[PDB]
Amino acid sequence: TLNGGITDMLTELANFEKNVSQAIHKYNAYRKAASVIAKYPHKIKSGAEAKKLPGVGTKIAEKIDEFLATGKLRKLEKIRQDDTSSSINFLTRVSGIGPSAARKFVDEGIKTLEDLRKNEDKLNHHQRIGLKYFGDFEKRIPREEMLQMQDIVLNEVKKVDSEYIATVCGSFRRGAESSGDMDVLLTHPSFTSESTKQPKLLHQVVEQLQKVHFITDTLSKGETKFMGVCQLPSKNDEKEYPHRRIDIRLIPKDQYYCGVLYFTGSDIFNKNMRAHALEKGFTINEYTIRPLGTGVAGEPLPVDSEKDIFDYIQWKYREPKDRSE
DNA sequence: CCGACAGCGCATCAGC
DNA sequence: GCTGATGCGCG
DNA sequence: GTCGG
Ligand SMILES: [Mg+2]
Ligand SMILES: [Mg+2]
Repeated sequence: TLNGGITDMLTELANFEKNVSQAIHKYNAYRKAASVIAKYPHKIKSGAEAKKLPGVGTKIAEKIDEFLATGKLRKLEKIRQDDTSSSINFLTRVSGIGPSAARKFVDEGIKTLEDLRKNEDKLNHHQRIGLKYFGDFEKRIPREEMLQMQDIVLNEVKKVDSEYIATVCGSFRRGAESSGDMDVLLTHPSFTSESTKQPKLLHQVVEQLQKVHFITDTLSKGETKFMGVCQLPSKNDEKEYPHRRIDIRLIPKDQYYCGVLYFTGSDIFNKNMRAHALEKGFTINEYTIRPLGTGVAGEPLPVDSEKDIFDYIQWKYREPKDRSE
């Protein structure tokens, strides 16, 4: 964090554009600049220096000059003073409340944590759970807790069917000392790109984790994606652990490597990599990498490892720990 | 200049 | 009921 | 907001 002040500024601007302006490309532009600067191994002395980096243009360079000179940004000072913008930004911190819902709520005079709490009947299911655990979902998860959680999930999955493979991805797989949530990539040989030889593959696993009181709430749930809440058990007389977000993704077994590449991230790494794929004439999703013809995706290319995907787009392989962008 | 910017699962809603 | 659009979320 | 062509 040699350039922590700058990257914080850019992230705050990114969030303003996403939550308030609803200008998603400006949001992505700011997050790309923040990311490229985050990994720059020198303490930035000027906007001109920063503009040399890809993703940092004239506008951001000027803001960097203002920040370096004064230690702040007037544009952000104003955004902070603005009540509507401040309220909208806050409400979007609740899982399930996006830019649209946030603005609608502020319109109806619902703009604080207290307001949400007394207008629970105006929230959908996801939003109600997000509100319920607002504080807990703010907290990071120490890797030590992530390991305990992995143990529980892997063992319980094995108890349902020894043929399941569960893999913890996200920041955890990238080696992070703390994670925002737990991401689990699930496979079973009965579910491939060719056929689904049995139903409820995800359900069975979700049910088992609920049975042992690990999964506590469900935000959303389909045939291949679960989004919910979980909690480590605590010992006698011990304060309870915070509730944690958990995502579970069931991926066709023969598409494991594209799946694990996707779920490992980071999000910015994925966007950079998929963008590069397009430049190289390929399209990548969590299932396949395909060639682009007219500009139409052709058939899935053969993939036997994460590295095969990197090879297709002519990138040297990067270990998970080097994908934290 | 200006087109493009990654890709997709689940929930909700409008329109039929 | 279904379809398509839109919101929100995941990396 | 930034970039490539
Ligand atoms: Mg995560
Ligand atoms: Mg997650």
